Amino acid sequence: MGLELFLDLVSQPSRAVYIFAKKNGIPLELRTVDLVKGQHKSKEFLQINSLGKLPTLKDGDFILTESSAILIYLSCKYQTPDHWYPSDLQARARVHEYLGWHADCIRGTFGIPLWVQVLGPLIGVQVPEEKVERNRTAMDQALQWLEDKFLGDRPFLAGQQVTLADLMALEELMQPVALGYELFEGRPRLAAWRGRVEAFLGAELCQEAHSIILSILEQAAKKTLPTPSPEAYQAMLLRIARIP
Amino acid sequence: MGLELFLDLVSQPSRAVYIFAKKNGIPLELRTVDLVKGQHKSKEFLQINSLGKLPTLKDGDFILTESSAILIYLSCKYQTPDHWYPSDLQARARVHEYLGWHADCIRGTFGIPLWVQVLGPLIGVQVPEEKVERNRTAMDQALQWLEDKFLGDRPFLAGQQVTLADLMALEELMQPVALGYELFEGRPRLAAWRGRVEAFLGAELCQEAHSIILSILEQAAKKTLPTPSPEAYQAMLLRIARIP
Ligand SMILES: N[C@@H](CCC(=O)N[C@@H](CS)C(=O)NCC(=O)O)C(=O)O
Ligand SMILES: N[C@@H](CCC(=O)N[C@@H](CS)C(=O)NCC(=O)O)C(=O)O
Repeated sequence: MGLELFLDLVSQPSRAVYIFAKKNGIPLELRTVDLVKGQHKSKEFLQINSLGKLPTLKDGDFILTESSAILIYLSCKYQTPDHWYPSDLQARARVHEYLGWHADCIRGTFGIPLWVQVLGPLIGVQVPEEKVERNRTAMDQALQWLEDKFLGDRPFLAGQQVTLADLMALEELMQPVALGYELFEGRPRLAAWRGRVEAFLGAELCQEAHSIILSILEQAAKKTLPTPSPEAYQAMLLRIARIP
Repeated sequence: MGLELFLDLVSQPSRAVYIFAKKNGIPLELRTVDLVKGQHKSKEFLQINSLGKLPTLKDGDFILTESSAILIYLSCKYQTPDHWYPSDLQARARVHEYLGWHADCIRGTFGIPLWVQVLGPLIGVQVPEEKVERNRTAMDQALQWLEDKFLGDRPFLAGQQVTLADLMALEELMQPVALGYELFEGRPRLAAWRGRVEAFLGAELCQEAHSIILSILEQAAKKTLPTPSPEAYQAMLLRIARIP
């Protein structure tokens, strides 16, 4: 089986998967890949995943990418609790729906702050104020939608109990926070849903799942951060180039 | 049951779903919503889907959005052929993985041309060349990935037979084409994959699923296009504002 999971705990979709696996207690070989360094671009890694993206899971000689795909697969193969990924048609539909919306309106919008504050200047590139602002108004714009649409009255985005949907959302949301953005400030619903999940995941897990990222802003200050490889240097420029 | 599907055949995720339902022959009440007009923003529609996005399906009093979520749900509830959404763990994982990647690298990048050429100017807004270019190089950049990563040797992105993965990709791909972008030009693998799918879907269905969009560029020239409502006008501004 081997079952290895290549990931960097800085990447949020990496934490989401790492957390699910850990909490459900699934044997996994944690394969660290310094993203900031450019290891996911190493010839060796590309031999594992041509896309050079994290996280990617290798079960046997079957390599799979995409936290969602991974998360689901994992959940299935290991028959983890159903509340996680309900077999109920209506219930699972609600999960998928959020994941879809998540990829459209959450992923890629809530990761920008790290670029603006860390990765961006790491290679000398400074993000234009316009986008920096445009980004944040975009964020809360989406935080609200998330709040009264998915969260609404219920306790979770996908329904009545913690679900993959939550693990993704919060992990993705925690990034800006780790940079000093308190998106929960004036959103009791959010704060409460967050506090809820954190509650269900246990301080220990979360306390370690995060660690890396809440420290990063510092290694940034103190220049502990590694110099990106040219292959990562290029990927970085691309991503920054697409921040609207 | 009622089972109604609100959609505009201009939106690609709308076609994808409309096609699947049609091809699998699933009773559905086609509920047209002039996107360009701004009907998906009509107080009435919002009573149906707060997000004001298309397509959305209403089965009973259970309203669900997101083509993927929809597609899957539909496929399940109506026990349509398995090749579509394989129950095989490894096989379904491959689907999900593409859908994930699709939402990241396909959706939102291949729809831009219509904005640049149609919707943009429709409201007086002209898209900057930079982005117009940046966009296309981004497109083929992704078309390639798609080509040698998902399509690779095999006949389909998700595996050996047509799958939701394909229905999404091609429907999303067809847009730029409909505007005059032949993304299949120097990509036999693609063209061939396309030709294959088109083959499996039957000229009739596809000939009607498209119609609307291949004519649009003209109603644009001839000014047949409706004046967007201010609620659509604002939506449009936002989207255009996020074209990097
Ligand atoms: N949709 C994928 C996206 C993965 C992704 O983009 N990961 C980042 C780390 S935060 C990465 O590997 N970036 C480098 C690259 O893709 O070139 C998922 O959520 O699993
Ligand atoms: N991720 C969703 C996106 C749906 C979407 O953005 N649809 C467009 C039509 S092409 C729309 O409704 N735009 C108006 C808006 O969202 O304000 C899906 O693919 O189902």
